[PDB]
Amino acid sequence: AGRTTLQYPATQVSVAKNLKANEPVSFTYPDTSSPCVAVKLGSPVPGGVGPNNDIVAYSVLCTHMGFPTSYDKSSKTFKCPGHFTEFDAEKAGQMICGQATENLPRVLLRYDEASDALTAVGVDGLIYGRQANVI
Amino acid sequence: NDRITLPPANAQRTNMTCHFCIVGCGYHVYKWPELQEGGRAPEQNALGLDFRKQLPPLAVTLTPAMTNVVTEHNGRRYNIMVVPDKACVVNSGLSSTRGGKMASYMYTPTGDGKQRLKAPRLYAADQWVDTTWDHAMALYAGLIKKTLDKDGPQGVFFSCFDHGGAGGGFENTWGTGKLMFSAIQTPMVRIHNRPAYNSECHATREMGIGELNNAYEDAQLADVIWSIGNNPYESQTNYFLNHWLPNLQGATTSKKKERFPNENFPQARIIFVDPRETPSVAIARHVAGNDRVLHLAIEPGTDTALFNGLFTYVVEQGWIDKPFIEAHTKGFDDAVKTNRLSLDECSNITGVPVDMLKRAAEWSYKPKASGQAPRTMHAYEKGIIWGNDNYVIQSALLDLVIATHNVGRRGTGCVRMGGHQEGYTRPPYPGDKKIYIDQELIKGKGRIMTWWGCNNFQTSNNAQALREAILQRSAIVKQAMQKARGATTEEMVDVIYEATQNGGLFVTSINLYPTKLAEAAHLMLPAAHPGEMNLTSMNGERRIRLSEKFMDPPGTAMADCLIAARIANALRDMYQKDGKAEMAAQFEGFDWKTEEDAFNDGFRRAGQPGAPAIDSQGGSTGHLVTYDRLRKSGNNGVQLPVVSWDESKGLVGTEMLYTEGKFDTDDGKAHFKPAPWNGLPATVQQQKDKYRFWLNNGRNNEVWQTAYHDQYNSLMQERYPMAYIEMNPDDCKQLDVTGGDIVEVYNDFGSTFAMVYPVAEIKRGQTFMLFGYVNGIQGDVTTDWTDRNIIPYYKGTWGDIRKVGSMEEFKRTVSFKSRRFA
Amino acid sequence: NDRITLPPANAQRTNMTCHFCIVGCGYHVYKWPELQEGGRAPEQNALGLDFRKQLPPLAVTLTPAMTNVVTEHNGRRYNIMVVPDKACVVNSGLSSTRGGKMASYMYTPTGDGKQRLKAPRLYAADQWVDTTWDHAMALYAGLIKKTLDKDGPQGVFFSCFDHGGAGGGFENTWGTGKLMFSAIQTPMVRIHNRPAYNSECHATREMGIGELNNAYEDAQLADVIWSIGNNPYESQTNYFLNHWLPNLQGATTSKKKERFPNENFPQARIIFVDPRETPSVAIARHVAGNDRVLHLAIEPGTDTALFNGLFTYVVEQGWIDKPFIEAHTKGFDDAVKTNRLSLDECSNITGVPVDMLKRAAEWSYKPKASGQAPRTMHAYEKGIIWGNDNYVIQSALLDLVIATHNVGRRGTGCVRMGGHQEGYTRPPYPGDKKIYIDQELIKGKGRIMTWWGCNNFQTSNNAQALREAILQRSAIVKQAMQKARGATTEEMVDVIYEATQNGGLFVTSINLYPTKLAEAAHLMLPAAHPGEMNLTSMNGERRIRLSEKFMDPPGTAMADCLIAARIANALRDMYQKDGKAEMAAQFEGFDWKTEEDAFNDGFRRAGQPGAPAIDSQGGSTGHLVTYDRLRKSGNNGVQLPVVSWDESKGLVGTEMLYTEGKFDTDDGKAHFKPAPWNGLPATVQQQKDKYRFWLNNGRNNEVWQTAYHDQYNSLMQERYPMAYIEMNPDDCKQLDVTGGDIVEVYNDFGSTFAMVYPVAEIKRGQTFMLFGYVNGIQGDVTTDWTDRNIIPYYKGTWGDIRKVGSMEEFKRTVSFKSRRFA
Ligand SMILES: Nc1nc2c(c(=O)[nH]1)N[C@H]1C(S)=C(S)[C@@H](COP(=O)(O)OP(=O)(O)OC[C@H]3O[C@@H](n4cnc5c(=O)[nH]c(N)nc54)[C@H](O)[C@@H]3O)O[C@H]1N2
Ligand SMILES: Nc1nc2c(c(=O)[nH]1)N[C@H]1C(S)=C(S)[C@@H](COP(=O)(O)OP(=O)(O)OC[C@H]3O[C@@H](n4cnc5c(=O)[nH]c(N)nc54)[C@H](O)[C@@H]3O)O[C@H]1N2
Ligand SMILES: Nc1nc2c(c(=O)[nH]1)N[C@H]1C(S)=C(S)[C@@H](COP(=O)(O)OP(=O)(O)OC[C@H]3O[C@@H](n4cnc5c(=O)[nH]c(N)nc54)[C@H](O)[C@@H]3O)O[C@H]1N2
Ligand SMILES: Nc1nc2c(c(=O)[nH]1)N[C@H]1C(S)=C(S)[C@@H](COP(=O)(O)OP(=O)(O)OC[C@H]3O[C@@H](n4cnc5c(=O)[nH]c(N)nc54)[C@H](O)[C@@H]3O)O[C@H]1N2
Ligand code: F3S
Ligand code: F3S
Ligand code: FES
Ligand SMILES: [Mo+4]
Ligand SMILES: [Mo+4]
Ligand code: NA
Ligand code: NA
Ligand SMILES: [O]
Repeated sequence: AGRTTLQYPATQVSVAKNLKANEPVSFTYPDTSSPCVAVKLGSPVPGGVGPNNDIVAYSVLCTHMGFPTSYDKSSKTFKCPGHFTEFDAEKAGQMICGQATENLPRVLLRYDEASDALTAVGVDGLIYGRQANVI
Repeated sequence: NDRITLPPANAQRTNMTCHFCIVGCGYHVYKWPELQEGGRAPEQNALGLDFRKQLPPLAVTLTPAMTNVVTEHNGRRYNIMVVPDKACVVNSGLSSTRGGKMASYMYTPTGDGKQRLKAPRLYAADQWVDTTWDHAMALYAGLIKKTLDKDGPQGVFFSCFDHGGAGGGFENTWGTGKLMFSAIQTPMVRIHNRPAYNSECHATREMGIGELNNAYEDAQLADVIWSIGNNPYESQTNYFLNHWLPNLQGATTSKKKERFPNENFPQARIIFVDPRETPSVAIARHVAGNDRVLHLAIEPGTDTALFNGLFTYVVEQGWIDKPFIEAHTKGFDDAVKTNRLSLDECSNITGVPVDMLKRAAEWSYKPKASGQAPRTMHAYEKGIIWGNDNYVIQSALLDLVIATHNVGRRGTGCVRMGGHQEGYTRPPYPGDKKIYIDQELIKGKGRIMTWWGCNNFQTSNNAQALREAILQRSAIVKQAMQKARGATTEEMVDVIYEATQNGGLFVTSINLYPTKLAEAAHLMLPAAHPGEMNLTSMNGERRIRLSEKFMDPPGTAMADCLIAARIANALRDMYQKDGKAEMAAQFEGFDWKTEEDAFNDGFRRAGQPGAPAIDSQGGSTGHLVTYDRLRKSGNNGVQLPVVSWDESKGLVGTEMLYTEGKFDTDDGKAHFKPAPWNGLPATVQQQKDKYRFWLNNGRNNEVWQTAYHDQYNSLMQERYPMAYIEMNPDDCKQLDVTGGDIVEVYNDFGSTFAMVYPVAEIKRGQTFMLFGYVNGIQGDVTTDWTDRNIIPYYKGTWGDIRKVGSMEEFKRTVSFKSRRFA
Repeated sequence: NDRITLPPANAQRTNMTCHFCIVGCGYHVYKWPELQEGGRAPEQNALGLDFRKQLPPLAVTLTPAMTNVVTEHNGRRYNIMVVPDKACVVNSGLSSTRGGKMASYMYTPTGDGKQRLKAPRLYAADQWVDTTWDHAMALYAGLIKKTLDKDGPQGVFFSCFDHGGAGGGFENTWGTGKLMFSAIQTPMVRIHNRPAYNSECHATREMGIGELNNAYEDAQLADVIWSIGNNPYESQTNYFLNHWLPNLQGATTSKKKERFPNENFPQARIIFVDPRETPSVAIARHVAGNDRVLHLAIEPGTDTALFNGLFTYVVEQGWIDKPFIEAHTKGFDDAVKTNRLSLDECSNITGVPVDMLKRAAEWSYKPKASGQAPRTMHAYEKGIIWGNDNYVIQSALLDLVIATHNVGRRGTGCVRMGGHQEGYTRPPYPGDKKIYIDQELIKGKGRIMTWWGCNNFQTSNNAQALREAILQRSAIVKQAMQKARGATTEEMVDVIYEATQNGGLFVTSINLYPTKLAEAAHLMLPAAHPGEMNLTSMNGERRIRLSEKFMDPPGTAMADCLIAARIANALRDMYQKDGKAEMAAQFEGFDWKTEEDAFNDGFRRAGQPGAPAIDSQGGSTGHLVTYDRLRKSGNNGVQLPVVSWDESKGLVGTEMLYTEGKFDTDDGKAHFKPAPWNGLPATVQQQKDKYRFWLNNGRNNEVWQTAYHDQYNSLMQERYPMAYIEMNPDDCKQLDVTGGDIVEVYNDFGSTFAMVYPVAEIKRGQTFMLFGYVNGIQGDVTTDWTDRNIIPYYKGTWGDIRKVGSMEEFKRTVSFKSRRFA
């Protein structure tokens, strides 16, 4: 091979200006079995993208035992119904409380000013239930 | 990152019990050469899972934190993968956040375990250096010998683990206890979590009920579970998750009905006695509904009043087992008189409304329609063990349980939830008095103090008084050592001993890590944890398992029992050399090459012919357990005591204690005890009189104990860079603090520091601070007060709070969002 | 492991000078997102190297140690690769083992830098805790202010770097110097490597010859190189490798001949003055043959006698430049009289045979056949700088050099080899006396002491006396702090100040790491190193380079110059608040947002109109240097002083000093000095009289300085788990020691510990211990003795050796094989 990196796809999510503050968008990345959310937080955070540096994206599969987590708009967290793990959308998937041993994986977005496009280009962290992010 | 190396199909697999909490969840350790891997096809990897497509929920627990690469003493590198056993009855494949990190917290030269103690460390007056094991033994044994010869055993002090799992277990408790008690014969010994040689459970034992009297299956069969002074989602996670919650969800109903065809089983309910609304309360509400959870949010320290009012009420209603009382108990009528308290009085003291008191009794004790009393499991932990008068609370609680026949019936029990695992086998304690060891040390007693698998700088009650005294006394020895040049070991022993006659104290720590004890220690010895050694221990239902060795320790790190043998043999050799045959004989019986030898000498000898007096949780049938028999048992092990063994059946043990109504007392009866309500202790009341906040304290789900591994984990330190204090938002506004501000917390006992964590569920004038931590030690503000058996009221202290300032970096990186799930 | 991620073709590339030694080798830092990589084809990676097939020798320097993955403040992950620049003139693509590790020693959360200081740390009486920057400044500035108001500047102590490279450089020396000298105006300041505010080079500077007077190209043009008190293969690797060895190999002969058409150039030769046979001696013999190397293995401390004998001889033979002496020098005839020593007396003192003395003069000073004196570069370092009377040795050596016209000719120079890089720009020192700072501290002076970018617990002379005193004084402050409860910052300042009136000392460390200073420090502030900041510095031939920022510091770690500005602005604010406009005005001039601002304020203002007095290595043309101009220059930079600049030419600088015979003295002449031979100092002689072994000390090739990074590196710790002492094998046998035994080394000054390293080349009754180390501090046994300018004779001590015992682990894991290549 040579290669030490996974071959991630480049997947269009949307243009940034279509996202409303605190209204999660669903997409799949890096394939149709990996559910993800992108959300405009409404306020800049470290590593947020877009015009207001505030768009973040995640794998929604709990890194404990893999249940799809749900985005809570009031707390801006992802909550797992399995064993009650909760992840902070504003702290790069930091576990607030729970049984996981890994932060919620971040979907890396490129933001292109010229087109206003958000493209999913990678994952930081390992998605639940996978030997590698790219199957 | 973004991939994992799978275990090959033919990978080596050993059994490991979780290093940490009481639950004792079962895990498998997969070990294979670094340059090999498994295929994604399910039959081409050791997990048997299909990694050619996304796995569904519950199929696995597997993250990079559950993997490592170890370097063995031969220089060869091996992948390890430490994952929960799906077929273990304790956890059914669940891993907590704490156990899930075991792979990461194995020793590797570059990982989280990189700072593991690898050789003896010596503070040579003015600097840390390595030294040899032989020099270390010469100095340490030399000192102990000199102290024995001149002062007797009363000059030699220990604080040592008495517990199970990692840094305890049957091998290690025997080794240390044989050394301290049979050989050295010192009474100047405290325990890792309490400052004398005592029990947490004097009252319940004396009333004839050992504190681990049921099975985890009992939590499945109960109508009602009480969690008293107990945060079990955070503190006993997988017992709560795998046993309690299935009951609350109705998954166990059909099993109750199959066992008891003519008994009604309503939807299960749960009662929490805790001043604080915890994650456990929140998650119980989420799962069961608000209508099946009662949070009895008592006033701090009022548990005795609570139970006396409930006992009085169930007696007055006749919601008691009168045939049980008459046949199997003693002292009931006395306890009715001494413990009498009206629900009105109870409500005034506890702050719990009378309606809630009545409801808790109705759910728990009133006959069901089919005629039978509810099966009510009463589970308690440190909210009452470190509560307002440990002995009296247990007296009050057990009286309620015994009168309601909630011991010895399936689905019942009055039990410790537990802390660590258990693994006690020791000679009897060689004194006839309880001794408050920290007070002795602070008063300038003792020549040599050994901390062994504990760190009381972080975990003593009145910890600030302790550290002050120990640092100063350690300094005297440091100062005296530095005048030496070119001294032999024997001359150095005389230098140090002289310094201890002028207030000094020689301090040794036997540990995995330097820890804060390195600030005072003169000598530190490297130990080995499970997987670097074989180790036996039992969980909260007395289920003994063997944790199999699968890798080498760092450097010359040794099993604690073998450290004890090393010490005993050094002492014996010194005595033999000095012509002191009688003294040498006391150090016989440590001819041990492996930890198994400690198992054979202790656990397996208890109660056998020509054995010395041995106090073992295995009992007198412990000899039926061998390492090979435990191996064959798996992570299921056997519940102690073992009742039979043969080749065809395996180990057969004991599910529940006291099912025939024979208790552990002189007459076979359970004994009721008087439980006076005398308010808070005056020392604690004085703090409450002077200062504004109740300084509650205890566990965080993610942090283990003194954070001895967690302190090296980048994720853990990013999450909890400092000890946090949960405060009411309104109290916060009054102090102009928010999330990520640092505060001083202080009283007459001490001053410490915490980062502010606003928590809506905290009551005004109440707080909650993480205990035991590496940055902001909570214990500085705990009082010196202890009950009659020298059990501290660690949860009983008050203090004021002052803003230091805003830590902008904490605000940038730490979540202050809610840890109570809804 | 077994692979590397290549940098993509378009990866970001910045310039970086090596963090560590004087040579200042040029590197490139490749930075790129973690999930990208380069292809193996040479045009598809940033290196331009063909990784489709094996690379030949010399094609690359690339290991996993030269790679890392950093996590930035935005949470994003980036591959980095830190590799030598092939087109840099200094190193021509060479990397030493020390610089080769730079990538590994960049800050990452899980790597070797994991314990980097990331926030202020406070010892709050009895425990370490985090604190805020504002609280830290309130406490630190508060104390400084209190001390200024009550005691004046003489209560405020520093030991601070004056050097270049990482933990130094022009921005940083300016920042610290402006703070200490212009603002606080304290004279109670020492330097990182010496205990007063002085120079290593008083004599040579006062004789008119600054110590960095040539180019590295001069080592290529020389007939003869002297290496005096200098182990340059280990201590100045790539100058030795890239410049010295090519000369010895004949690769530079044709360039000598092209420069000098009418001059003979024999094969180059090399002379080492060093009591010890070092790896540099061995490697020189391997490269050049035994017949072209002279090891003058002098008796310790006899340098002055050596040079006076050579000077006497070259004068008597007439192997001197009489026209040079007459036109360009003063004091020759006096020096001939005062320095007169016969070769027989010289031989008796040095132990060097007369034939070897004569040969060294013959190689070095006797005219070649073509008429011209040999081009003899005289290179010296710490064997004489920390030698027997710093001032007198340089006087004697320079007399020889000046008489032989070995300054100012190409292929010559009397130069420091250097230690760190250089990067000095500071106000004048504000006192009129040299003050022995360690002695002052030991005697109980000062309220507050700051260690800034240094660790004198490991590196002071008489280090044991120092540590003892500092720990005790620190303890008094700790004891006073602990009685406080609920005190404001202002009250705490008063409590600590009071403790310092009763013998206490408040200790601050400004550092990358806790270090051993954490045993005494009350406050620790996090600094940032090159790559986390921009930084300028120059090497041993005055070549100034910019090291570019490419990554964020850990947490709130800051550039030292910006920490200084923070402190200055805190003090200014306090004075403005206190209504003291004049005192506030002293803390003006630190309105700095980036390190560049410190560069503009210091280096670029030296000698400009309206500037205050500034002592700068840039001189008065420093304003011509800008960060953008250095960027355009590359890793080649410019040799200072700059002579011209324009857009078309770039920076044009200065190759060699003194080529027209104009020296830095009142009259433009070089000045000879008397150099009396007085034997060893009585303090050192008393040690030699009482004890057996000469306790030589200094550098190991692989270990950098106090092992601040290296202590965390698993390979370094496996190789050198403990400081080693090179011992003669016959002396070893006499003491019953071998490789991996531990010994105590001791004298009247102190006691320390080392692992035994048998070395055949060590002379009987002589030893060599690694200096500065994290396990076994050598400096405990160095004396308090200093020359007239308070320069220690660190290389001058004697002591005895006692066996502690055999460290089995060292024997199993550490190589004791020979480090002298043959
Ligand atoms: N304020 C307050 N104080 C409390 C409590 C509280 O609720 N509130 N709780 C109390 C309780 S219940 C407890 S359990 C104590 C805990 O008090 P400690 O017993 O002091 O704390 P641990 O963190 O359990 O101590 C384990 C130590 O042993 C080391 N270690 C780990 N494995 C081994 C091994 O195999 N061998 C050896 N020799 N060392 C090993 C660890 O590195 C660490 O230093 O704290 C008590 N203190
Ligand atoms: N996550 C995690 N789990 C662990 C540990 C760990 O460090 N981390 N440590 C283990 C050990 S050794 C132990 S001892 C257990 C302890 O586990 P628990 O005892 O379950 O945990 P704690 O947080 O010490 O305290 C329990 C509760 O006591 C309450 N409390 C305080 N004062 C009173 C009072 O007067 N009365 C009553 N009724 N309640 C009161 C507090 O609000 C708290 O929720 O946890 C074990 N499990
Ligand atoms: N016996 C004996 N003693 C000696 C010598 C000897 O030959 N013999 N040699 C002497 C010599 S030549 C020297 S140079 C001294 C060295 O004495 P020191 O200067 O005490 O030692 P170094 O290791 O250079 O110290 C650098 C320190 O600064 C920290 N540091 C690194 N980078 C930075 C940064 O960017 N900022 C800040 N603020 N801190 C930083 C490091 O972690 C470390 O603590 O030792 C001297 N002592
Ligand atoms: N690998 C590595 N290189 C470094 C450093 C490091 O820590 N590691 N530190 C850097 C610094 S700050 C400096 S100052 C330089 C140090 O560079 P050097 O001075 O080159 O190194 P040292 O090992 O201190 O000492 C040089 C020699 O002095 C000899 N010596 C001892 N006593 C005498 C004496 O009385 N007379 C004579 N003539 N020689 C004597 C010793 O035998 C030794 O070989 O190295 C720099 N480079
Ligand atoms: S994994 Fe471990 S920490 Fe307790 S809940 Fe289970 S035994
Ligand atoms: S790589 Fe660094 S250590 Fe010196 S030889 Fe070159 S500057
Ligand atoms: S599957 Fe999500 S918290 Fe367990
Ligand atoms: Mo406990
Ligand atoms: Mo130096
Ligand atoms: Na304190
Ligand atoms: Na010492
Ligand atoms: O415990």
